[PDB]
Amino acid sequence: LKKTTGLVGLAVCDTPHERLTILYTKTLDILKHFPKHAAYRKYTEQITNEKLDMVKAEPDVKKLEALLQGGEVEEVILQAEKELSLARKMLKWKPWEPLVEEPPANQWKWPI
Amino acid sequence: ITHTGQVYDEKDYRRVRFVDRQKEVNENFAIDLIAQQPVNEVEHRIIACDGGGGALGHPKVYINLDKETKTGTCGYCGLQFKQ
Amino acid sequence: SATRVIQKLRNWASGQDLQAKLQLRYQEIAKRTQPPPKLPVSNNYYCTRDGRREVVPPSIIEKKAVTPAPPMKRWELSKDQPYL
Amino acid sequence: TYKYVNKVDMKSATDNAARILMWTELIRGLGMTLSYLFREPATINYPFEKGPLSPRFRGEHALRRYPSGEERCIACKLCEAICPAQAITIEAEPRADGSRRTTRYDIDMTKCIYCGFCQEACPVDAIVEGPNFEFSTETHEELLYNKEKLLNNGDKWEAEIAANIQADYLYR
Amino acid sequence: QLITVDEKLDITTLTGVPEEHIKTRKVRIFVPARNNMQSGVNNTKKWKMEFDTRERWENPLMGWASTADPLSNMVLTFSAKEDAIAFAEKNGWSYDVEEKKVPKPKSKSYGANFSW
Amino acid sequence: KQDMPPPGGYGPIDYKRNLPRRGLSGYSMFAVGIGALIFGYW
Amino acid sequence: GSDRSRFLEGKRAVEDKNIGPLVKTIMTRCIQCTRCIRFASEIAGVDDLGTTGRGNDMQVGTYIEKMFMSELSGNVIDICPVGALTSKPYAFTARPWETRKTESIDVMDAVGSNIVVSTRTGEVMRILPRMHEDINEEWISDKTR
Amino acid sequence: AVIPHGKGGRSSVSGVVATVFGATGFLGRYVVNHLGRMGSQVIIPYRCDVYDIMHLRLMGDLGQLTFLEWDARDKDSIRKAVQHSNVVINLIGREWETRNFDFEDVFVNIPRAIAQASKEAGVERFIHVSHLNASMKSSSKSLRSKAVGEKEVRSVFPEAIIIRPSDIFGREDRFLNHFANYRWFLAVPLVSLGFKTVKQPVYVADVSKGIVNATKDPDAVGKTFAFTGPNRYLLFHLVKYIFGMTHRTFIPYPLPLFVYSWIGKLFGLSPFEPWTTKDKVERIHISDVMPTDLPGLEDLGVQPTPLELKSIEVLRRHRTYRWLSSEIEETKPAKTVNY
Amino acid sequence: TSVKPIFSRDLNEAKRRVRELYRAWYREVPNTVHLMQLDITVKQGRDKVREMFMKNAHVTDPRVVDLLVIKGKMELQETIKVWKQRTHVMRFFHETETPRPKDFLSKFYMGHDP
Amino acid sequence: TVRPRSDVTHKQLSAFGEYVAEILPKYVQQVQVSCLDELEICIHPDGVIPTLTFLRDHTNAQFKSLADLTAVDVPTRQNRFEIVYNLLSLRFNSRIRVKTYADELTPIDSIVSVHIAANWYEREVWDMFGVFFFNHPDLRRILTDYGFEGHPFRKDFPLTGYVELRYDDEVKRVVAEPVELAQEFRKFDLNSPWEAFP
Amino acid sequence: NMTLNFGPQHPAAHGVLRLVLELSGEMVRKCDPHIGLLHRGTEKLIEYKTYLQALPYFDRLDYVSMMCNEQAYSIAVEKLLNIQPPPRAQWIRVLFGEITRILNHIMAVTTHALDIGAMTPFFWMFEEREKMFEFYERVSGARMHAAYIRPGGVHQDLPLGLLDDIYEFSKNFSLRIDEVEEMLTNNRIWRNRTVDIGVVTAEDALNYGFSGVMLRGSGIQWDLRKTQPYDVYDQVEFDVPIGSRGDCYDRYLCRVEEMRQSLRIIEQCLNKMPPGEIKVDDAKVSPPKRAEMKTSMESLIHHFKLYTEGYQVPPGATYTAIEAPKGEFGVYLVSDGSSRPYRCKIKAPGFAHLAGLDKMSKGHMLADVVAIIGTQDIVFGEIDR
Ligand SMILES: CCCCCCCCCCCCCCCCCC(=O)OC[C@H](COP(=O)(O)OCCN)OC(=O)CCCCCCCCCCCCCCCCC
Ligand SMILES: NC(=O)C1=CN([C@@H]2O[C@H](COP(=O)(O)OP(=O)(O)OC[C@H]3O[C@@H](n4cnc5c(N)ncnc54)[C@H](OP(=O)(O)O)[C@@H]3O)[C@@H](O)[C@H]2O)C=CC1
Ligand SMILES: COC1=C(OC)C(=O)C(CC=C(C)C)=C(C)C1=O
Ligand code: SF4
Ligand code: SF4
Ligand code: SF4
Ligand SMILES: [Zn+2]
Repeated sequence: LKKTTGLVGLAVCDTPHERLTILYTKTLDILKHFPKHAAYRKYTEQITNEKLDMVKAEPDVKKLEALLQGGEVEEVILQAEKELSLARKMLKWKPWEPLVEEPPANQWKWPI
Repeated sequence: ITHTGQVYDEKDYRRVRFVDRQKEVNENFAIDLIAQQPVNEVEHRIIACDGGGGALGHPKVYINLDKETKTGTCGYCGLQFKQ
Repeated sequence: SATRVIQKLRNWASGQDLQAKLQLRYQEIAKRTQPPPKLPVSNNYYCTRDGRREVVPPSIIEKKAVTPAPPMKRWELSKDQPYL
Repeated sequence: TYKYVNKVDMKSATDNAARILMWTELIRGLGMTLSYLFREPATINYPFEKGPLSPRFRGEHALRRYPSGEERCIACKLCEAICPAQAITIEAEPRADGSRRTTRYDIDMTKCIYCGFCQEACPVDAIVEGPNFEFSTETHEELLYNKEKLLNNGDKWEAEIAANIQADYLYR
Repeated sequence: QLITVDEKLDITTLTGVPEEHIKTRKVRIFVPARNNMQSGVNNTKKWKMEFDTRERWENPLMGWASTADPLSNMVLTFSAKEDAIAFAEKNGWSYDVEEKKVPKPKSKSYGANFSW
Repeated sequence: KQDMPPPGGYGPIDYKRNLPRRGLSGYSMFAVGIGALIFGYW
Repeated sequence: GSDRSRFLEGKRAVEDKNIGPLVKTIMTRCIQCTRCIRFASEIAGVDDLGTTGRGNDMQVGTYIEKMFMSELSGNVIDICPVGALTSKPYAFTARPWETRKTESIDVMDAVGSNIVVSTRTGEVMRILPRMHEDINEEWISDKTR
Repeated sequence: AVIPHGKGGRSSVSGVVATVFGATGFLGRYVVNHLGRMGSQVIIPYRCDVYDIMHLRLMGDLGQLTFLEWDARDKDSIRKAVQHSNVVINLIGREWETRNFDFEDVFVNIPRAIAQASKEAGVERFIHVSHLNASMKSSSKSLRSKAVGEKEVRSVFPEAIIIRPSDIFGREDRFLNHFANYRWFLAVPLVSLGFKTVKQPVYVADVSKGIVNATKDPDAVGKTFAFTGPNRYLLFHLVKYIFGMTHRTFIPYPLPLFVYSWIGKLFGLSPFEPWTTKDKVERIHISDVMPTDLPGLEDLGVQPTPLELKSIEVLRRHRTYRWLSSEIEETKPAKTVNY
Repeated sequence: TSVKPIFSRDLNEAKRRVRELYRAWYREVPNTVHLMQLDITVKQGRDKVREMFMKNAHVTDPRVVDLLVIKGKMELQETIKVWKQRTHVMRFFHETETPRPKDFLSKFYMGHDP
Repeated sequence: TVRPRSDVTHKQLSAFGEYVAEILPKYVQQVQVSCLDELEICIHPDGVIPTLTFLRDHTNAQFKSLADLTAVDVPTRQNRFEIVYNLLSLRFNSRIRVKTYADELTPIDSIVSVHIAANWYEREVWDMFGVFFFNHPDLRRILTDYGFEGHPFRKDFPLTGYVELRYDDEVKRVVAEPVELAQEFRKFDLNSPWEAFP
Repeated sequence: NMTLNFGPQHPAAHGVLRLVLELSGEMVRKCDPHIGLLHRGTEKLIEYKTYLQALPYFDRLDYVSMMCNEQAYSIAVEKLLNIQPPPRAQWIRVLFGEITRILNHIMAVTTHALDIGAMTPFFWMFEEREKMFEFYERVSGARMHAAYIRPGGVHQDLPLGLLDDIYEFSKNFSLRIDEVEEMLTNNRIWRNRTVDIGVVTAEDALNYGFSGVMLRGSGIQWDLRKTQPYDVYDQVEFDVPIGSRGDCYDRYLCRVEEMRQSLRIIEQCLNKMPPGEIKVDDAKVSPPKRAEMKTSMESLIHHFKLYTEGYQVPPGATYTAIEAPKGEFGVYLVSDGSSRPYRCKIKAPGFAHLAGLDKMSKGHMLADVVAIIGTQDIVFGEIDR
């Protein structure tokens, strides 16, 4: 339908509902290998779920967009695909671990 | 010689500067122009001196012309006031 | 001030009314020496009106995910001129 | 609010080829420049009709003098402590009247920025920044003004300065 | 990773300071003293590292003060003796630490001047 | 007193484009050309 | 203090007197803080200074014009927070932001009093005391200033 | 203020004011650069047009260099130039004799007058520059004249320094160049094929550093000097060294000085500037000098710079493109002489 | 004490880089003289290179030698390319600057500064 | 004379600061919403690429643009330089500051991978302060002279440098020269000694 | 390939670009712009100067936009002090900010053309710019680097005749825009030189930190005057002119529209400017009035201290961005309690844009690069700082 998503690069994607379901569903999985209680898994699975929840609750694109509160769906996708890449990247950097090293003393006192 | 001296000694090599040239020196010395002014007689013990102006003159200070022995001189205008 | 023919030359060639919008200031200009102006100036304790001292040192700080702020409302095409 | 800026029947197709082949659209520009040789040039006769200025115009510095004839500068050092280009050196003494005046004053006019932070800080209206702007020089030394190229300078434009001070004092 | 080194961090070869301004120059870590002319003690609380005073001469043409000491207007401000000695050693300058001089407590009483 | 908008507003300025569409049409344009160009042949 | 003024009335003025060739008392500046009177009486034992008159008319000075001649005299300058009485030689040669301040020692006398030499553009403009609890505790001699 | 009060460099001062008269040409632009970098005032008397004195304005600092117009015909121009100086330097000298001035004037009469006023004004030093191997009856109109003057200078203002430099090489020279220029006209028509005549050449900076050191050296008073330079080279070899370094073909076809004298005459006739002339021709071929006993650059403090080193800078222009990029080690090696 | 390595772990390891730069510079000096029409001789320049690589020859903190190489390499890049003109490169030779004397009597005799 | 401010923001952003601190506990050392209503997440230097990637590519925090990368130099602190990255979210109309600490000899990673805007800013931080960025394509002087020695914005570098330039006729080139200034820069000790009541 | 950098000294290098280029025959293989040719050290010098005596550093960062650069600093110093400018001052800053956007765009559109080869548009508009300078000269005193938008307000009130004269200029300026409009918008020659040259895709523009008309030209919706409003822009109505093809022409068309939209904002500011004073009335931040300092002691003390020492802004740090005509201009001012700043990182819309030149000008010939620099509106003062 939509002739052109405003942004220059993002090109109109037919089957928005489909592309999304796949990207969102893949993500809901990559999060699985994350430690049980890792904020990322706990929060990103809270978001991806709500969007997959609407991606399948509403079949009109323009409508869908308002719900996902993103830009053109061609964007909601661009983002869904990047979170997946962060999710893969996060599972390696293991951000959930305890702090690497506390700041040296007085490394954050501005009126010095 | 400027109102503040500055006259170069004959030997001073710092005199070449003015050769084929001259010396910018103001002929109107304020040491004398202010002396060529009438002591402002007043009735009151103390007097003001806005610098002959409001916002176009100097900050306003009150001078104590209390002793005829001395004519108060506003530190800004150098105007002597004769009680 | 130009011969009407010459100026109709510039109106016809330009395609636009040109006596109206002059790039030269004849009487359009405000004259100088505007009359002098008079610019506009209790419980006025500075301790109540302290912008400088009002600021304080930076604050250092099941659950639901929170965005930095509510998503930006998308703008809408201009009513007067949607496309130019 | 956002606005898009850049977003066939034979009638249209011929019209397009009548504006590409028998160029008709570069002609709407040639008539556009023909519309200007017949207008009055804006050029002012420069040396004889100098352009317009304002009483606020900041140019060559000058040291005003009290009408009486007493220099207004009382060597506060409230005008090099603000001069951002670090241009002013005003070494002073008691002048042997007991009064307080400069023995030294200076601007290096090759460092000054004509910002007027010296005319608005002076609590006495001594240093001003006059409406000169024809004081170019063939040498570097003629721009390092001393107290006597600023005081007789101010002994020159005082008829022309005071009108502009009196004209803008209220707004300041 | 975590290689071990056994020396001060001599960054003198990374600073870029001409040798003669890193060799013959003595920093003087000190907590500035109060301006007797005022009684504010807010300018005597942080340790400063100022450099030696070299030639301040006169420009022959205008009589201004001229100088060739690039590190003349330099007054680095630290927050403790420890952090100033560290910086000077870090940059290869010689230091002359001066201990702080806080006024000792002097007991003051209003009535005392009424005794006889 | 203080420079302030003339009471009742300054007035309306126009800002939108006015590049004025105009011109002969194509069919007409060409027909003068060829008509000037057959006459050049006769 | 306050951003503005509400004193729309007339100011007072006192009469400049001569306390010596070292102290310039432009005492219309005085905030009647009686530091001078005390120093003159508790550090220097010269009780020549004193308050005269009551009401707003109180004038802090020497009732008869007798110069304040004593060593330790110049300290009054440093101790009067107001610039009512200040130094006459260093009258108007400088202004403090410019003065570069180098901390050094007194060589005029053998007490070795600590002092700060205030230099501008390379000539010394004033020497004022810097505090050493043991040697000169905030005071310097009339000679070494 | 003869007390230097500053770190060496511009904006310092070494406290020696100076009148360097010939500071419009070749040697004086370097003297002002050293006296100048030495931060000493320099009252540069110029009879030229200001457009040609600008190149001097940056070789100094604010106020260091002062200019004023002087014409040799009239004094008071010499007088006011030397009025506030303590040092005086004489560099006046012209190869040709313009219709208005003879070797008489530019080398004797004038230096005399300058020195006259110099002593009159009280200047301590009258550094004067007469040519090396330049004595009376030296069979060249100028050199002879030059020495005559050396006396006049000594007589009027005794206790004067007199430098007698050897041929001076360096950029914008008329020594290496004259030889280099031969490329344009035929080939080097050297006399004696360039052999039998030896020349010691010294860099302009070496002479300039010497004059500056002399102005400030106490023992230099009343001392003549010869700035010979490091190596003595036969003329044929030096023209061959100019070539090869010039990277243009060399042909030292010979001819006699009587003919050559006649040849330059015509070149001298040129109204603007003789490309060469009898006097020049003579001072090139016949002129040859062996220094014997005169304090030198090293004595005054300069290590004479060999011509082997700084010859790129003055002949890298005379090469055609495609050779311009040629480096030094490539240049045809030279060789020195004793004779 | 422990310190992260910038690029090399042991001084020896790093020196490997220091030599891989010396060589580079050495093999470049000839090129520069010709390209930038400099006047100094290949030998003369190559001397300078050693001097510098030598001036820094006393630090033992690998991290510092790991850092001077980089700065060092950067200076080649510019010089290898002609990003630097003659003026820039020739500045390594203090041509105008009069070398300051060091003898005490030679300094006492001039300038109040040490 | 007291800023018109919205408390909604302080809270909303504070809440995001806790969100980021929970999502990345390993690298964030301190998070604080200043009273200017702006947010600052202070991260260990090792967290430079992780923390910025999470912000560039997270649905609940998209911070697509790098406003700037700069390094304050507090000489006292052991780790003097304090690299600061200011980022903007076009989607949520909010901005964040991630600041980490780097010493003279300890390099921090380069975010050119995360944002290509940083390719130039990181070169300027190296030229100005001397911080080195690991695996950074083409790090080299952006602003200083080709032969400049020393990092200029360091607090320990003299305002006016050590070298100046002039044209020397004798050598016909623009030669450097130890700095001699005709009027030293009067350094004004303007700083009151009576502190303000907080 | 062939390394022929654009000219450091060039008739069209915008002053000081070197832009070493690799010439693969006619086309340019790669560009490596060598900026630094105008790095005066602005950020170093500010640390040694008090907050008032540093304002001037700012009007000299992007000399085409004078008063908007200042408006950033002024907003940054105000936020650190927690003081806000008086209502009239805020309208005056928006009035002067829009006059600067018209003058920056007249600078950018007309100079782009002379680089392309169109010479007359520059002359017609530059006379219209001298009229606008006169407005700066008749309010500040200078035609440039006015130093008028100071912390707390403007330095002085508008002269008694300025708003009438701004109406007369704005009344007739619109014809001058489309006169340039007819000259360049439809010409075969301009569209071919500008259309489809330096296309930048939307995500790439955000990633490269373009943040300006370069961001909006590609269709991204962001102005910073409607997203994060400053001053009183929240009370003025305008339409952002976003783009669709993110190319030179669409970017040109956007710049011509913003000039038109700015006339709409200038129209509102003249119609609705409030009676009031132009600078905050706290004398501890904005100097006291000339009459007050000469009659009341508290004002003399406040004038003496403010001019000699300074505001002494409370310790903190802020990044404040305003939509400068080029793009987002931001100052990261770190402040100790002292009167003089500690750091002032000037984010220059332009450091990011010039970085994009190599990506944007790929597969393009030597002539296209001249258009690519022209469409970034880069002035090297902001980039070099
Ligand atoms: C049926 C009868 C029998 C058959 C009769 C013959 C058949 C019909 C012939 C019809 C001819 C129509 C006109 C054809 C000649 C005109 C030139 C032409 O063909 O146009 C080429 C070019 C078009 O430009 P563009 O839009 O880029 O098109 C290419 C797109 N890839 O145009 C250009 O862009 C050139 C622009 C160059 C700059 C021009 C600047 C303006 C010049 C104004 C000149 C004014 C004076 C002209 C007259 C001079 C007389 C001496
Ligand atoms: N290789 C050499 O050049 C050698 C030179 N010398 C001696 O050193 C001195 C300097 O040599 P150099 O500088 O090359 O000579 P120049 O030909 O360069 O002339 C020297 C200066 O004298 C000025 N001058 C010439 N004629 C007159 C005149 N009639 N009146 C006033 N001024 C005049 C010239 O300026 P203007 O343009 O105004 O005439 C010129 O700047 C010479 O006197 C020469 O005898 C000695 C040995 C070798
Ligand atoms: C915008 O950048 C540019 C300048 O700076 C404002 C110029 O001065 C110039 C040169 C100015 C003229 C009038 C040729 C050019 C070409 C330029 O592109
Ligand atoms: S000029 Fe005005 S400000 Fe500068 S010193 Fe003289 S009086 Fe004080
Ligand atoms: S104008 Fe600005 S710069 Fe020029 S002197 Fe007055 S203050 Fe210093
Ligand atoms: S100390 Fe200064 S102020 Fe206090 S009373 Fe004595 S004089 Fe007046
Ligand atoms: Zn008065």
